[PDB]
Amino acid sequence: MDDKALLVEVQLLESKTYHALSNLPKARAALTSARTTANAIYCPPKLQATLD
Amino acid sequence: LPKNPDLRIAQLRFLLSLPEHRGDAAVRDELMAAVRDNNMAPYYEALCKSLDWQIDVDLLNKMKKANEDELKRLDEELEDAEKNLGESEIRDAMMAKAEYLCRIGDKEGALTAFRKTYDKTVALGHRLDIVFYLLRIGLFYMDNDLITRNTEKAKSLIEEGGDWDRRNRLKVYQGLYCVAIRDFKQAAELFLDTVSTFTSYELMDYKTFVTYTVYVSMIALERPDLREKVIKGAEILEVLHSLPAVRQYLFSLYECRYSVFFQSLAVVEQEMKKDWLFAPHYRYYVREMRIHAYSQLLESYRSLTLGYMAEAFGVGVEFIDQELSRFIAAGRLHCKIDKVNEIVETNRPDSKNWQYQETIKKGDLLLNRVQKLSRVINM
Amino acid sequence: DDEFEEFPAHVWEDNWDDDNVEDDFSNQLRAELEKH
Amino acid sequence: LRPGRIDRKIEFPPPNEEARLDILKIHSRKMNLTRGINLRKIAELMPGASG
Repeated sequence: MDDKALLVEVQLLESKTYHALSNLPKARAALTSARTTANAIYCPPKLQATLD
Repeated sequence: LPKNPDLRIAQLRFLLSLPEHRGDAAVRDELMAAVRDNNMAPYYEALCKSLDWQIDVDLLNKMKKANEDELKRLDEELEDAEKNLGESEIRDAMMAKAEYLCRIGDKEGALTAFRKTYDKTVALGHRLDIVFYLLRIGLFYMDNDLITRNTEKAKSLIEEGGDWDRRNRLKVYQGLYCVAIRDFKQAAELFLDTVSTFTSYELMDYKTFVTYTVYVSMIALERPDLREKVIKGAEILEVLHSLPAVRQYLFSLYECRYSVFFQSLAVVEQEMKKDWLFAPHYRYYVREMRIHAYSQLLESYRSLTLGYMAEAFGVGVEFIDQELSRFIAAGRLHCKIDKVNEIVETNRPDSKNWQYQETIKKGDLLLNRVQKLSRVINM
Repeated sequence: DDEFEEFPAHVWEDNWDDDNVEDDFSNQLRAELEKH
Repeated sequence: LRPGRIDRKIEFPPPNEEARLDILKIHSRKMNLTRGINLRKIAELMPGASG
């Protein structure tokens, strides 16, 4: 569904929780998914900063 | 796949069939709850016979009648399927019947029904499912002959055509059997190969599987492989975050923190005595892990004083002296004690000396074979 | 081949050290820490 | 293109989703496919795609 910005934020949170749990490959996979979704919509400065 | 039988049942029964833990009544409540839920009248009778329990006739009769009615209706449906429906549904009827026999606890009847279903069925996937039910019965009843025969059957089927999911489930079954028969090396291999894709939730939850993988890997893997595949394992660290004691055990060994390591090994010994699959391995596992810790400490020393060893391991000097003497006598450690002035010299063999000894051993074996062959043939 | 009939006639690779009888390692270590 | 020189002419249309399912099976045989994976769905997702 819609709100791809919320989808990007949730995927970023997934990646961040994987990083905190030490599952680094899964954290990187979630990060890459979040970046792929983010480079298809408007990313406000805050969201772009969080992704970066 | 389904829980049939729930191996938690066997876990509870074994854990109950142990001194100093009989009649705690929590284990008994859990097991009775499961038995009443699944109407295991025959398994209940077997448990009563084994443990000399006060049989509750009132509820036993109800379970017997429920099981008898279920069996009769399943058999009637099977006969109806034979009379009207074709093989495609007769197979399902027999299969459901056999599943119900396993659920109740009719071992021999379930095996016979599954053999008939296997003979009838031609679908490769359903053949694999039957073989996996047989393997789970084998694990539940710890019948090594059936377990190994059905393991070979499953491997043969996979070679004759299989898929990744059944391959992984068979890998987990093989690892469980290896842990049962004390083949921790192969158990480590299988468990680490299937750790990232554990799907067999019918045997044990992912946390228990990860604890087993950690234990077996620690006892089977050298330090480099351990660091590469356990200490640096993403999917193992993720679960070890939830499991704070297994992590302390593993990292106490890895980071050469030996007092904490013996603490963790004692708690592991207790846990894994209580366990049902590792139960006839706790003494051996503790002994081997102690030997691993001693060899690890001595690996970076040429002369280690007993006082320092005792302080490092958080024990006394008599304890370390006795353990070291026992393991050196058994030949498991490369070190010689010196008690008049307490020091543990390290007599590790040089590379060339070890090579010479290996050459002598292997050449002796090969020369014995050559001598036997020559004397067989020259006459 | 020849048979010496003239002379009347755990899956594991178990080890000698396994047969020893001693307290559980947990008990041993508990006593050690207790007295030290 | 005259007959006698080229007696027969075989056209090779792009697969019709059934040939695509066949090609997916052929090229995924040597692969660790997870359960619940639907090569038919992938074939449908690939319209007018060549082998």
